[PDB]
Amino acid sequence: SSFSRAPQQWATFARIWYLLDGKMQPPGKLAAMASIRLQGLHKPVYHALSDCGDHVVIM
Amino acid sequence: TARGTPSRFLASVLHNGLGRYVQQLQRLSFSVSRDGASSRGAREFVEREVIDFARRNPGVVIYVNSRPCCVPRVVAEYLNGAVREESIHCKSVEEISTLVQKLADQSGLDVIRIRKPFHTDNPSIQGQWHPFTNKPTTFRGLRPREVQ
Amino acid sequence: TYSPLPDDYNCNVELALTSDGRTIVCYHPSVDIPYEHTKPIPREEGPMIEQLSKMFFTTKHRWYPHGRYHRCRKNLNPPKDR
Amino acid sequence: KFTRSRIPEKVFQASPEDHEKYGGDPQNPHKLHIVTRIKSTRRRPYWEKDIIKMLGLEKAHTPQVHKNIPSVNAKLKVVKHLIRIKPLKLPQGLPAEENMSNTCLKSTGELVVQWHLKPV
Amino acid sequence: GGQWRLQQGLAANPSGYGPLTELPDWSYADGRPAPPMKGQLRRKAERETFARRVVLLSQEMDAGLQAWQLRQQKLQEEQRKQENA
Amino acid sequence: LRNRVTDRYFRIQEVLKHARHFRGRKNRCYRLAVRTVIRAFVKCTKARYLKKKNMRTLWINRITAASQEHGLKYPALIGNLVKCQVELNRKVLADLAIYEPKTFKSLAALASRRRHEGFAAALGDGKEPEGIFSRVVQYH
Amino acid sequence: GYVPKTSLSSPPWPEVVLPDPVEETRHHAEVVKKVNEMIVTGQYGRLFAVVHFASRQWKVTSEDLILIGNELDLACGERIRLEKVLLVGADNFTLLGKPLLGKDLVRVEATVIEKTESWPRIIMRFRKRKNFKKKRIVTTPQTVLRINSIEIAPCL
Amino acid sequence: IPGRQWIGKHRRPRFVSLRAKQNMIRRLEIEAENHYWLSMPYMTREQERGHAAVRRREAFEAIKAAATSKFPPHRFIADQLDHLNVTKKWS
Ligand SMILES: [Mg+2]
Repeated sequence: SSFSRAPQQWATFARIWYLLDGKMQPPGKLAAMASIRLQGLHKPVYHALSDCGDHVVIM
Repeated sequence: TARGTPSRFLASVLHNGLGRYVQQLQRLSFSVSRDGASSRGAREFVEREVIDFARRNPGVVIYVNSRPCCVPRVVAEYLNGAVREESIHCKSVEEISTLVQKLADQSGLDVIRIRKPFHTDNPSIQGQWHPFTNKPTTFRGLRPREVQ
Repeated sequence: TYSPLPDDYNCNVELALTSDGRTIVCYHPSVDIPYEHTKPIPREEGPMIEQLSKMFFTTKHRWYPHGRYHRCRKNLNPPKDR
Repeated sequence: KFTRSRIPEKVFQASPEDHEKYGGDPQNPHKLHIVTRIKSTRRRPYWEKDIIKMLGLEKAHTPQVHKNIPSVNAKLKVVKHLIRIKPLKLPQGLPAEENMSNTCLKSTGELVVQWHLKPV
Repeated sequence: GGQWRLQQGLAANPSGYGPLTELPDWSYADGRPAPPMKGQLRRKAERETFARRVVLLSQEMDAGLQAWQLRQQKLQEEQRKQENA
Repeated sequence: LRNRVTDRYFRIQEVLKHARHFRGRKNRCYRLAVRTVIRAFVKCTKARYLKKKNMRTLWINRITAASQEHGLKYPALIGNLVKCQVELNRKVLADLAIYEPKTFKSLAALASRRRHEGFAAALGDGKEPEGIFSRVVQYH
Repeated sequence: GYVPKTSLSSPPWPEVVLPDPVEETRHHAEVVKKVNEMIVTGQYGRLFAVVHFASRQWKVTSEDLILIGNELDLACGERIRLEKVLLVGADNFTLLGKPLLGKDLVRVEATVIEKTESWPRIIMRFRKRKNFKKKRIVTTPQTVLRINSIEIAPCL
Repeated sequence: IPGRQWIGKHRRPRFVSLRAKQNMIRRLEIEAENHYWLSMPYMTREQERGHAAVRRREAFEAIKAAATSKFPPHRFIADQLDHLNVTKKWS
């Protein structure tokens, strides 16, 4: 808390980069983990209009 | 509908409930015909209950104009400069006494669609969620797949 | 020894019932980031829409303009909150 | 054809195993049912749409005291698939005219005759 | 989750009976009690006519048992007051 | 024509004031406007049942998002906040997760303590004394 | 009754040991006394409350506004003590009832600012090919509360 | 499916999940309890005879007396003369 208006808004809706190792993993259990993180469905600030998806990097 | 009509947020005028409650009507203005059946109830409102009303709230200054009109109007002016002109045409005395008490209770803000049913100005106390709450910190700030 | 959540990231949660058993008192002071868990501060329309799509990771479609109908339907004085 | 259904008397003769599963007494049985409709009268024949009006069960999930007599029970045997029957148990007695305005019917089926909203 | 509330004896809906929806929502700041809610006056009136129905239907059984307990005795002394002369 | 309609202009503007923000000729031509202004009003009242549906689906997706941050699933949080008689609804629980994440971390700690008290009561069948957070408060 | 270590022999969740209930109530007395001392000395700052007003639950802080969709038969300006507080929280502690906090502990005040009506809000019915078309415009009455203070008292 | 998926000779098959099996089973257990509580009446059929005939007969008499009291309402001179008030003026 105690932020200004503009850096508080930036911190909440910032996009985060997730790594996700795909070695010996099924591709559908990686797809469920990625498409939650790609939608923003892991954030409590989630809305379908707020455009709060993150970046998932699968190796 | 709501996509046709404007909208606003739930507010008050000058934080109307924090220190004291300021009555938000300034004026009521009645045009009431002396001869006319359309202002039959409006003549009985002035005769009976406008003197009981003008003592129940001494901040409202009431003007009864009494000119030959076909439609009697009531022109409620508020503290934020808004004007809500309504008609009391062919209304009984019990129907003007609630129409005027409705004009006293409300503020001068528009009766357009209110977006949220609440208004917090400090919505967060423990600090609003950002992605780095509920995420533990690694040693030395090392991101994944970083050796040094 | 027991902790219902791994009190490591957000705050140190301690749950407690009062002696009547009617209110639940939760005590949670904020955890601080340690000093050793930080880093020191280190000290044409076609090609331009391909350049911003690579820059902001959006598609090409949101950089093309819109007509006069959508441009003047927009509320340029929108209601503000908070 | 599709007719009304005569259910035999064998179905409504409770076994001594049944007195152990549900907490009823064969000798000294309960006096008042608590009837509650839990299925719709739509897609049901007209002889069940009218019995439900006779017992007052037009609203779903609204309880209704009915006597445990073999004439009320003949109407409950028609629409037993629509309703849920439980005994009205009375821990304290039936309410007097002083305790009439402080009653509450609980979800266990019991009618408490003193209902404060304070904990124990 | 209302199949747990039915085991504790509460209403399956938390909006049923209990302290949440039967206590007064507000009071005056000086401490005078509020006039009762229209949904509490309507519920207490609907609970009274339910309890009046428990009192009415239980007495109609108990008075109906005593009438059969007298008619089966009046049938009985009719059998014994003809067995003479 | 003894009495023909003199005020037909204002009956058209009763409909055409609702159509001003449409597309095509639905904003101008009255014959095309009433079949859409009526249809814009039926959708306005049929979407009072979908606002309450789409808000609760949003609250469930914002509680499920925040309970996963503490390792809880959504049915493991709602199901065990009821068992502690904490009758918070979905609107506040989705607005506790955004604006007060320390209090939401305490509700995820409480719903996981009651969950572990539910398993330990279930593996130890037979009469065992109840858990500490599993004791119900009775009202009479 | 021993099973060797395969993958399915043991359950996959970690075996959680629940702590002893005689030492937990002693630990619960330490946590309750810690938070109670924060109420006496004034360690808290801004409080928020979750109040079960009319039919729903409002997350409520001080100096805010609430819009309820019914007339409250009050005068504009009358201070109102909202009962049924069911969660009170600060930056460092929260108290949450079962299901309500006591009236001895919290006191949430509220004024009444305005008693408006809603915006004119249409109800239109239509069925195709049936000449079924109804229109109705309702304005539900509304009231606006301004929460003045969420006081807390050391009764724990 | 040849025509109209759910009617006719060849329909598309519908199958019973664990939802639909458990939904019928917990409705079958409300029903088995219903057969229990209807199996033990408080009175036999000869004891209940006429036990509420005095209340049933008085119930109909109050419907019958409400039916035979349908008549026009009273017409007052203070409803006819109050229409003179539409031209009530000031002076
Ligand atoms: Mg076909």
